[PDB]
Amino acid sequence: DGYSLGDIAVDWATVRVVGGDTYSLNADRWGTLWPAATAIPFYKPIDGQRVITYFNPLYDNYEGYDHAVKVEHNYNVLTKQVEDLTAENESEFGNDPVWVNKDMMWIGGGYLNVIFRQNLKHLVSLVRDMRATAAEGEDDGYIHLELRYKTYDDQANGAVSFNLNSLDLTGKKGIKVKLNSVKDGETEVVFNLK
Amino acid sequence: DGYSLGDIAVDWATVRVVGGDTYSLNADRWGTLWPAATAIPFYKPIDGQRVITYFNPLYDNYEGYDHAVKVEHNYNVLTKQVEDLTAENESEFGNDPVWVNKDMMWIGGGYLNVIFRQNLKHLVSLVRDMRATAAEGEDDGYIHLELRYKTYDDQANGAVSFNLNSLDLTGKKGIKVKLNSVKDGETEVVFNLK
Repeated sequence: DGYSLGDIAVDWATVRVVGGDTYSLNADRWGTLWPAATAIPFYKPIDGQRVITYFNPLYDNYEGYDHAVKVEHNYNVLTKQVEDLTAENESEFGNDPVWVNKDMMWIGGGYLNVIFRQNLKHLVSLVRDMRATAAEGEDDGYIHLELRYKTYDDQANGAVSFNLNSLDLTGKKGIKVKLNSVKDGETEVVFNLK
Repeated sequence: DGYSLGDIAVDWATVRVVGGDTYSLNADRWGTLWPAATAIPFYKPIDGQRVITYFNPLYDNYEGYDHAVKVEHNYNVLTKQVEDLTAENESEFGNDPVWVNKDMMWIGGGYLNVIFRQNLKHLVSLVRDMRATAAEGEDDGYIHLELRYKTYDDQANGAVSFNLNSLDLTGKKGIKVKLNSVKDGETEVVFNLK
């Protein structure tokens, strides 16, 4: 391609472990990234860990990988599943009013990616009401999830990635995510799929 | 805050020119950024230019700015308005089937931000049908836009930012954006606002 050695790029990715301490990154937009070089040789990879990865792209189609790069930073992102909300845990997740305009939420690489302002004592969850009462998805064609934030002893920050591959999107128009906005109360966000 | 000199961060931002070659960045998530230092002293700022900015955060609440930082890179992003589609220009914008899963679109800092895979001979537009026939927004409460891509002499790449402040969101549920997907044909994307 047209790359320079000075150039930097970023993406969110999933770490794939090759052999002991050798790893590749499966990036949402850039695809698979082989670390031909690195500024962090003592980085300990965990299979399935989501990260924000900063890297200098070098080549394309390198030994079965979409790109070879020099990794500069791998900031670990909290990696979680969609959790079923039941009678047993209905009160466990909280619902603090937390969302502002500088928060950002999107679907990439099979995950719901969330960043509250910056990555630089709380519980953040993505839940699905499976209780007897919940017939909301029934009669609209969307999967209904809710993002829940909870504080302990008192301004939200951080980043999280929720694996969405536990859901069945067959005959579904998409996914809906309910947010508790600080100013606007409960609001909906609609993700049409395909 | 808890920053290191080794740390890097990224955001999308709007350049604000202070005096000749001195500038600040108005970042979608991080807020206003003062360049206390830089790795690009010969960078020529243009007021209103949108950029992807890479920077090392240093301080908070520095002289009226939300942060002081060292700027590392400012990759210029194509910056455009929402264009009214009329009888005069109906055929001017094209509609190539272009969208894939590795493309990404979101609203940040008053702009519709689009990146086709990577920033590393085409026309990309965000248009609004103002022709006599268009009564689609009438009777659903959303503003209806369409993202249009066009090639000349034959795989989409790049990044663009569309200013949305020309639109009136009063009594509106949000904005809808129509995409031409390669696999799925015309598809809708829904942005609920507030």
